[PDB]
Amino acid sequence: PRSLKKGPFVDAHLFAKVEAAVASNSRKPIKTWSRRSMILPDFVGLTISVHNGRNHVPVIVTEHMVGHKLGEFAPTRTYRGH
Amino acid sequence: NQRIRIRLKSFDHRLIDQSAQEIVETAKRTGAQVCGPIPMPTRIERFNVLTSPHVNKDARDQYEIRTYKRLIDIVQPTDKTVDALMKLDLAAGVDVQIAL
Amino acid sequence: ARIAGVNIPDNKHAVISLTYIFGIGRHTAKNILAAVGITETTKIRELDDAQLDAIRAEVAKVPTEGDLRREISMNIKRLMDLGCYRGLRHRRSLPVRGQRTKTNARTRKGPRKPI
Amino acid sequence: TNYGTGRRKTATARVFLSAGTGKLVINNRTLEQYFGRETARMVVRQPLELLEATEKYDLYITVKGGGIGGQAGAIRHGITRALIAADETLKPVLRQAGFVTRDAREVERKKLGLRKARKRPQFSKR
Amino acid sequence: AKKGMINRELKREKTVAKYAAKRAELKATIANVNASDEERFEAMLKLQALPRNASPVRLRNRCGLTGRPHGYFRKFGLSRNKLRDTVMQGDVPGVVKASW
Amino acid sequence: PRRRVVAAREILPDPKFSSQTIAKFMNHVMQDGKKSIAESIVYGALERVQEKNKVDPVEFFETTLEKVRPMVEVVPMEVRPSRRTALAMRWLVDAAAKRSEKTMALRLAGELLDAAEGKGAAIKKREDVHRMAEAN
RNA sequence: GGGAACUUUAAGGAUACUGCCAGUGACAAACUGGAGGAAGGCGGGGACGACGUCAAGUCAUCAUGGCCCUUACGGCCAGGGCUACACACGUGCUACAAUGGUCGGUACAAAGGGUUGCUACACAGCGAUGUGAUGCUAAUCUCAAAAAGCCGAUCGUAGUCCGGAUUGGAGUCUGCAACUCGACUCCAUGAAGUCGGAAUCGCUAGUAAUCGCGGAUCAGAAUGCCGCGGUGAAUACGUUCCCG
Repeated sequence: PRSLKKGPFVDAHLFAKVEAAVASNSRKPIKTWSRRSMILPDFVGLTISVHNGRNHVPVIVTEHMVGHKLGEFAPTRTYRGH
Repeated sequence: NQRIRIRLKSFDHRLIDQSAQEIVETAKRTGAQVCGPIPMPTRIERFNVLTSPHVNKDARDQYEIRTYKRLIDIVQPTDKTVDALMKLDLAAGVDVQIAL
Repeated sequence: ARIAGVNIPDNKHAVISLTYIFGIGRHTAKNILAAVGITETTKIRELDDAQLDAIRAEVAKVPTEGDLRREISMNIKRLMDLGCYRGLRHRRSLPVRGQRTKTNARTRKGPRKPI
Repeated sequence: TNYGTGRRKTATARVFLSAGTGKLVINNRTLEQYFGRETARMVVRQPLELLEATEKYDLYITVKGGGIGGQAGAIRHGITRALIAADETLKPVLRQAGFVTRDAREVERKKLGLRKARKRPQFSKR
Repeated sequence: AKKGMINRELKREKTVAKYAAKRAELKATIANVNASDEERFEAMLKLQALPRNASPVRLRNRCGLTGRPHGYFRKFGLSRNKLRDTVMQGDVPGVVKASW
Repeated sequence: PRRRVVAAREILPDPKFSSQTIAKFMNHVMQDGKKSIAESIVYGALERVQEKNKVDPVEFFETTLEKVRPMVEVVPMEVRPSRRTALAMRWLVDAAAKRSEKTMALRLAGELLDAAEGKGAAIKKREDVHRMAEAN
């Protein structure tokens, strides 16, 4: 994982959108391609449409998600059996 | 105690020997004493190159390139010695470094 | 002798005997023995009661059997409920740390299943 | 007084032989300190044992390169050459013993397409 | 290789050259311990705000004649296909067939 | 080799007793080049035997080897003198392995001491080989 | 301080030719043995591939005849994939232990890499590593600890003080960024496996077997590939059988 001396990594545009919504109290989902951004405590209570390669999947952020990356909740491969 | 140190580098040991002989003769003419030439260890670099355009991993060419080094010491310089060394011509393929 | 609820062998050295408790390895065993004051080569059979309760007090300070198994189970169950990538791998019983599955996944998969 | 040089598998030994009463020193160490396995010590002592002269010489030995076996062989070769350089007439006996020959076997190079000098990767028709 | 890939490599090289000094200064500020933690965080943000092609990890070595991206040999700057042909006809100084 | 005859390789006698039998036995014992371990095992076995009975190791060993030496291999084919010693030392090596003493040197010493009296696993190995030898 | 002896470094030379002796062969070629010699009958290894074969491989290194596309089969970007997983095969690595595991002490290499690099030493940390600082453009300083080996203690045949897969938790570093999908460190966990069916592979000597070390590619990422040394065997009567 990323070294603690550097702190969590969040994309600037995603952080700007999140802080704008939280300064406001808007409710429509935030659309993003930033699968690599870490989920911060400010994200809790928001719905984010994360790209998964061909679509945007909605993710409702809860408390326990803090400390994960956004991409962990949008799987990319489709498998149902042989 | 003014000592001149000359280091010769080359990719060809015959060329480097020719240059060293020329330098030592030029110095002995002016009459300063010489030490050397001393041969330093040679460096060898090897390369493995695939010869087929697409797929034959066992068909390869092995090449190499060597770097020869010679060391020359000049003691008790004569005034003419440094000028003769500087007027000595630069042979292609041999690199000469002079330190005082 | 009974320590932490299991019977460790009595004819072995203490550092090897204490590793028979779930949640204790060689490093933890030698740490406990050094902290209490018993030599690492002393067998359990030649340990008096007082040192036995001394060891028990130290073992009380680390999660050993039921607490540790419960904690591990809770950690796995939380991932499975959350539904992240690792939770999906745990649900499908597949490698979790990025190993290949086209071949060589038999520890997670179990023995081969004929078509 | 007399000198000898020995070589065996990239090992080199310098041997100085003089007249005295049997002291032996290798790299400022005794034989038992320098060599741990006893067969190496027997290999070192073979030339003087074969001559019944182990208490009539001093040996001063330096050795460099190789392993334990190579160094023992080099020391034996150097002792043989030093003895020959002291008495010429001794050479037939040492040559009969086989100590005069310089062993020329050396590690073979790895070759392209092989795992080792000779070992070849596993082959399959199908 | 296609002409587009070569022009892409050229464009990335130009961007790396253009943003060289600012990135080094930012990294020095980051690794500076005397500056305030606010300053270090601001430098981290500025470094993350640069264009992606400014970073040198996105450069790939290509053959100087054909642009091939595999088998590079940094010493010569040529991929294996051109290296073999240039060596075997004598235009590379010091390189010979190796045997030992 | 379809044209040639290759001379048998000649090995040096051991440094301690100057016995090629002991040297060849040591080479049979050795695995993957650990001659130091092989020497330790063989010399320990001979030393233990000498402590048990004050007999010189070289003829002690060759006498026991002659006793275990078979005249016929395993279905009887006929063999050459070198093969005799080959399979004799081969069987001798195995019996000490399945013996039960703590150190291999002691195990080999026990095997030799018991084979010297005919009560050795190598001995019944030879007996079974012979029993199938009278078959044909 | 000094010496130019020895080792080494690396250029140039000498040496081996059945040359000498004893029999054979055919009255030859050749073959057998001995001396001297570092080496004796081609001393060991490498590069060098005849006339030709397979419409063998490569239009994706490159060049090129012909055919096809042209607001698209050309060009720019972000995210994903090449890493999937009921299965089958090829090539490897690590094991199943006592000729061994662990702990303490103590020896002996070769070759190769280093200035956007390698780092002595001190301090901090269990450790990956971090901070300060010194030398090196290198037979000068450094990577660097060789490992197997030897001496001593312990373990006493147990799925074990064997083995080290998988999983939980906590970290370091490279990088704009380690979710898919990096390497490494620590604590915990401790799977299969007790030598492998029919069958099948490599190797004739410093070889096989076994032990460690380096490099190209490369920000990071080798159990692969190309190299280096340490220890160091067994067996060949012969040409019926299998293959070319």
